[PDB]
Amino acid sequence: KQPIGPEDVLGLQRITGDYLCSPEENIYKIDFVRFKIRDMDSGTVLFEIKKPPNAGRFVRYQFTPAFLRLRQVGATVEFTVGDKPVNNFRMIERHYFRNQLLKSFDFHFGFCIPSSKNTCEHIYDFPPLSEELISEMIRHPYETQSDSFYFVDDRLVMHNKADYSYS
Repeated sequence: KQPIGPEDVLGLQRITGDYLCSPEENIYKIDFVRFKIRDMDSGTVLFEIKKPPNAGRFVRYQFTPAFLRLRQVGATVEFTVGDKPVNNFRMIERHYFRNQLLKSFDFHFGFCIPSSKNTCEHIYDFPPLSEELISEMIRHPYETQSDSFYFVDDRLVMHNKADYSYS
């Protein structure tokens, strides 16, 4: 599998047909152990989970119709890192509905402490979706999908996938 940089995903217009890297390429031993999202306009915790072939790289989310009308959500993530220093840790997450790009989020993690648990907060500013897109997304669960690409020093080290229901 050929090497991937940010420029190779920042212009994608469809969900990838397969994972762009193998689990072994995560040489920094980055392991996400907690994920929580809060609606910034209500303080409501929309979702939270703590860690217990896709090898845990695919996740299915069950959200509500109201999620599609949110303005901003804050995601709190906790992850451990191995002994190798991690510099320029970045995540590019792209969402699509039936192969139509909805929004791409580009986040740079703060300084990552080696050999320990780290915490980061990402602010997601949601795109204002058209009424027809919202109706269709509610009507067709799991046809909304995302690719989350993780890079360390401009090299792809992790690739996760997900699909969503707003029913």
